[PDB]
Amino acid sequence: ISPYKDEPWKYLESEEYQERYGSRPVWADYRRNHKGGVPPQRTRKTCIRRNKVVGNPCPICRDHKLHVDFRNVKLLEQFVCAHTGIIFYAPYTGVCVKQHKRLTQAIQKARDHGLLIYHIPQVEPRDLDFSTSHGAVSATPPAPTLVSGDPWYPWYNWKQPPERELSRLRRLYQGHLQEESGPPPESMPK
Amino acid sequence: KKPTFMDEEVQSILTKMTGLNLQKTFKPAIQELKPPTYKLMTQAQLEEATRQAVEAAKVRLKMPPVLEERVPINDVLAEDKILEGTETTKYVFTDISYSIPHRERFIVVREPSGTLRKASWEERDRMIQVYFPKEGRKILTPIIFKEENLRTMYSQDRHVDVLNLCFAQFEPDSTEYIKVHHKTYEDIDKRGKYDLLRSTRYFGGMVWYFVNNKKIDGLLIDQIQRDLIDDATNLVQLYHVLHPDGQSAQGAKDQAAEGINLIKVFAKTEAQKGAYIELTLQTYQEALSRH
Amino acid sequence: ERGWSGNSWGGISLGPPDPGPCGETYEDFDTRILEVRNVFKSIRVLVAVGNGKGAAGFSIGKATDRMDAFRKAKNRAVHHLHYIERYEDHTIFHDISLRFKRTHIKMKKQPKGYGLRCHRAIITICRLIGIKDMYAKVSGSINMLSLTQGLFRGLSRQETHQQLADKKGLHVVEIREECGPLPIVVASPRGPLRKDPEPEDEVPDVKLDWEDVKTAQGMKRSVWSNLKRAAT
Amino acid sequence: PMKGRFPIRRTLQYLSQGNVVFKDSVKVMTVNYNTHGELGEGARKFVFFNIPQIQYKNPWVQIMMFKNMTPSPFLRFYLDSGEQVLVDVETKSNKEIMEHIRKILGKNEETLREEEEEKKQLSHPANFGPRKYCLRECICEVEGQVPCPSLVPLPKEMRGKYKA
Amino acid sequence: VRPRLIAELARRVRALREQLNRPRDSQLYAVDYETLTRPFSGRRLPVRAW
Amino acid sequence: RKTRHDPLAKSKIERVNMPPAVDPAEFFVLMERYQHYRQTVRALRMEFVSEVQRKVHEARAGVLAERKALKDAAEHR
Amino acid sequence: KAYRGGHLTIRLALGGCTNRPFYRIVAAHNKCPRDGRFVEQLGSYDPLPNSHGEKLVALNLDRIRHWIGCGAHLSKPMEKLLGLAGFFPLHPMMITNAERLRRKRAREVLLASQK
Amino acid sequence: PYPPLLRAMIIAERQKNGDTSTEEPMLNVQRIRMEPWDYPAKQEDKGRAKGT
Amino acid sequence: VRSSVHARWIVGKVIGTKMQKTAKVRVTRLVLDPYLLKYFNKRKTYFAHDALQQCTVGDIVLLRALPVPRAKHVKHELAEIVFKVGKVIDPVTGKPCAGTTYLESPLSS
RNA sequence: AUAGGUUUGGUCCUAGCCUUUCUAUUAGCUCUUAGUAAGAUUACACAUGCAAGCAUCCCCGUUCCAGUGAGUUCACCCUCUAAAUC
Ligand code: FES
Ligand SMILES: [K+]
Ligand SMILES: [K+]
Ligand SMILES: [Mg+2]
Ligand SMILES: [Mg+2]
Ligand SMILES: [Mg+2]
Ligand SMILES: [Mg+2]
Ligand SMILES: [Mg+2]
Ligand SMILES: [Zn+2]
Repeated sequence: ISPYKDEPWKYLESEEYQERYGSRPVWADYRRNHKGGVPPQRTRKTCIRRNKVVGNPCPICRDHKLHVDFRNVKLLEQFVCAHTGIIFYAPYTGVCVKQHKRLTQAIQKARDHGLLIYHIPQVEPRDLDFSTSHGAVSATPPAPTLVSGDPWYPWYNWKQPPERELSRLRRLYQGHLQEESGPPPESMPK
Repeated sequence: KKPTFMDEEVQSILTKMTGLNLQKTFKPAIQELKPPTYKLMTQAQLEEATRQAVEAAKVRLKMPPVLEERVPINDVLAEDKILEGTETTKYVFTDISYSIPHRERFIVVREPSGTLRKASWEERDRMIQVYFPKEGRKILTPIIFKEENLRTMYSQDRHVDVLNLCFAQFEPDSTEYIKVHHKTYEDIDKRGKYDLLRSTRYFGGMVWYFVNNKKIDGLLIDQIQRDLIDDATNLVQLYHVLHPDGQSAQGAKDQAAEGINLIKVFAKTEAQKGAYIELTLQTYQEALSRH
Repeated sequence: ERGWSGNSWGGISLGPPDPGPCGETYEDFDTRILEVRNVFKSIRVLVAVGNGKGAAGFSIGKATDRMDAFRKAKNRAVHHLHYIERYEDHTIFHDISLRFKRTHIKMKKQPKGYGLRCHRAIITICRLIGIKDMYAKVSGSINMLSLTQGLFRGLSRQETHQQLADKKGLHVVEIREECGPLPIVVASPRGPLRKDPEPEDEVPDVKLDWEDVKTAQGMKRSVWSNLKRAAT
Repeated sequence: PMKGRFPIRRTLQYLSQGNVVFKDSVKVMTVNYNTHGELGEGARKFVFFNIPQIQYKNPWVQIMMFKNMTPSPFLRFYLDSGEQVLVDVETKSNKEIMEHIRKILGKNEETLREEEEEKKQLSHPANFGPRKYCLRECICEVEGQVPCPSLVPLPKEMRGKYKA
Repeated sequence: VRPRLIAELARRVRALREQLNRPRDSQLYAVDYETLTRPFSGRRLPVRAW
Repeated sequence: RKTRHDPLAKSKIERVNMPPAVDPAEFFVLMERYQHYRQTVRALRMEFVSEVQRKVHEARAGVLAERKALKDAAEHR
Repeated sequence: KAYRGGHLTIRLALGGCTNRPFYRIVAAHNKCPRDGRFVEQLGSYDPLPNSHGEKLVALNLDRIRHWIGCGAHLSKPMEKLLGLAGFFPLHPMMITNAERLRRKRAREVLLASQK
Repeated sequence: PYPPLLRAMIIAERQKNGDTSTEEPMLNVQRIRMEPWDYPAKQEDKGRAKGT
Repeated sequence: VRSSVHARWIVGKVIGTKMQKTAKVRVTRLVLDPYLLKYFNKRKTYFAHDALQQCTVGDIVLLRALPVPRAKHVKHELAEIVFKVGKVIDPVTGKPCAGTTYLESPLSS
């Protein structure tokens, strides 16, 4: 149980944090246990599995007072390069994959909320010409059928065939006839 | 006629008023870094390099045009009532022919009612971003442009970052662009942070807004306090040109005011806080005499 | 804390050097073990000391008891300090290629935040010196004493920007991509400025290293390069 | 280290630093130069430094060399029409030779810019396909569109298993 | 490439057989009126023709 | 799919495809609609064909192409 | 490849994933596989509504006109799409299907009234 | 009439090229003669069943 | 569209004249080694129609593609002789020369 | 490769072998749910059922799609020019 869960950043300005870490990042003294001189290229999935911590928890998981929240800006700054603004990959600080994903999401949210500083470049305009006189962005002259309330083409509308042609079709397709259809409803029934 | 923002004379005044600080224009960027290179130079070569940097800064500080808000697009191409009720969602058709300006590009909508109409400005911008993606722009509006996040950005004095984001996201003549730029200018005016925009390409637009809205008192005060008297006088002249029928311009003509006299005439005629303008000018003159 | 390996003496800190008979204290200096060897019995130790502000040295101590060897090496090291010049107090002034006996060292100046991507002994020595951003490649025989000697020789024989400006009598102007075309004058001669420009060498006759060019062109295919590693 | 004097010549950066892109008429370059004699020094340097760049930018043009056949160095260009262009390079520097040949038979910057713009048209940003040819594989990579089911499962109502 | 002569031989003999076995209209367009099938091919005519 | 040399399935040797039933009014209206639609589409198609041919003409023997060629020749001379 | 006859046709090539279809409008030889070799990509079509409740169709109108003028045919779904865009007349079968749907809904309403 | 989008594009092209004509664009079909589907075709071009 | 022969204009050295009215010419091109990024000479033999039989072994000649091949391997015809073996005329000054020395001075004219 | 281990009474050099990293197949032991992607070792032999019709007769199609990797510079560019679409 943390008293800082509601308001995480206070923990970083509390004295206890100052004795524990001082001015150095919370991951400075971590060293990962592995075979060989070349580490594995991915960190462990999660240091907390079914509410049980591993023997060597990562910088975020060892200290339940450290809360990964987009408002905890001073903590998130410790996981971003101050010279390039790039989020460190997980092996760099040893954070587990789960906490690395959470930190990435928190950093992106803090940047989107304007709480975390990042380089915003100056870009050129999209359009060389800003005129809005073309017919694509203006009013096209209405067509006569549109103003008259008529369909664009006359054959869009149903026209009842003359009875002679219908009898001709009935002779041609005798024995394979469906019930004759009348004109459709004027508008779509609901 | 009344001068436009892009007039050569207005452009020259605003260019000189903006200034050119090479250190601020070419401040180090926080980005992926590479090892620097080194060159041995004489004094002449160093001066040539400095002039080339000044030219690059002039290109960088080119002002965005100030445009009027675009009129909404409400145009119907056809109404095929037969299609009414046969579809539940609208169709958006974008013409993606490469060699067409985006403002001449036909983008239409077939609604469930059967109406074939022209796409609105917001739909046009969204579709252009979808099919011709521009670096820095997002299809969905970023939340940074909400009131609270803009207030946070202003609290951090990141007005130039806000304007750069606005330029990247919105078109110059869109409602959102105008609203965000106006809010930034009002914040700068209310907390007197004009120096944030000096040596950038947004200073001219800020000055143009202040002049057309007749609130140049704060900027004039800042320029006097910063000993930029030429800038203050040019601001008064530009104000007179944009408002040639105002009592300030008539007073200047009557009194044959020139130089600081223009500022005094403006302070007595059309200044919301002319008393403080007079006080600051008097202090500046005393300091100049003492120095 | 452990060293380079669980059972290895290398990399382990020995604490500050003892107060010397001269009467000086060395509380700001840190000591690191670079090698411990059995001499056939006695013990020979190679240690390095450094204050993290450019002053650093190394020494060998021989004794029957290991702790006595540590003390001898540390005390002798503090009295044989090199001063290492650092560009902006984070890296070296230029690329340094050297050969000491059969060991080759290629060191590259790097921007801030790059880190120490170097042989582990080089990482230890650089941390003692105060270099924070550098690349280093060791080739030939990997002999620890030769590595230390060559490293210190090369780092002590680097020419600063001010030295180059005084030698050539010209402004040393730095160009950074993140700063655009702005020219940053990093050094100016104390004496007069030459008015004749440097010969614009159309093609310099420099000795290039095949590995660097191969890396530049994308023909390097090593599965071991650019591997994710812990912060150093 | 890299073998030979001036190894920088054998780097693609140097090879692409060339600025001579010949018009379609040029088919052959014959280069007559003298190994000894100060007046031909630039010509010799032209052979040493700039021929690799010229060939790199013009892979289909036949470049051939001739040594100590004439008292003076010169370049000869054979065009598709059968015309021959002779350029005396004696007393000239190699940079001057480059500038001269660029001026007389090299495509101007404007034509190269139109060629680059024509190239830009082939890779239409709207087209969807393999990353080798297109910016995006699928419309599901566009924000606001229905995402890939590999990453975000579709609602049960949109899946044939629970519609059948 | 080893020339393929059997292919040419097969093509020529097949062409010859075709030109010397051209069916006549009486065979091609005969019909069985009980089953409404072409005896030449065995294919049935469409229902709407029956 | 099957080839011409694959035997017919025994399950469908006695299968006769029966024609669908016809609604006379819809059938007649649909025939007229297809006639009008196809006339319109063929007109549009020949306009597109003529546009393509005209673009080829103006790309080969057009005035602008001729002037560009003359400019190139003049610069070469 | 060489085919015996055939022609170019502008059609819809299906990509995407299971339960998430997406179409590329391509001019291709009619004998080629559906999602195989094509001459040019003339646009795209997302049949699933997006977060704005829109179906997105991109049409390279210039190139579509070029290929129709070069003798390319059109598949029926492509013709219906072009009719919806207003580039062609509404296809006869869109109109007929609309009328059939109107009649079916009218029958359902009459059933409701009868009950 | 032209289809709605084609009509709009034609009018836009005219207006961009400076023309202010209000005459509706029209598609000519007197040259397209609707030939009935049951009109006799060319028996000379038709094929013949192959012997087998 | 003027010829079916790929190589239209090529300069080479005559290495054979043992045929009737046909010269065997050696053509060198520069090919970039993909690994070393150095240019090396690649040689190709061409047959050029010499109606007048004016070629001598060692002279530099220019060949123009025929409209169509006149034989299996004869696809080009001698447009001119760039450098006659041992009888070179300096193109720059127009004077006969022997190697790098003038046989007759330019000032003689 | 940022390298490491291993020859000797001992030091230095050279040199092989191996370790550390990332994939794929198979095997041992162990495995809960959901979405997606991919899926004989064998050009060895195959029971069985399907994979080509359409259409007022003529014609058209079954020469495509689908499969495999046995053989192996028939694939790309230019010239010329049939068949096919318009
Ligand atoms: S790749 Fe687009 S839906 Fe899967
Ligand atoms: K048929
Ligand atoms: K094979
Ligand atoms: Mg251990
Ligand atoms: Mg070894
Ligand atoms: Mg299959
Ligand atoms: Mg196939
Ligand atoms: Mg033909
Ligand atoms: Zn963890």
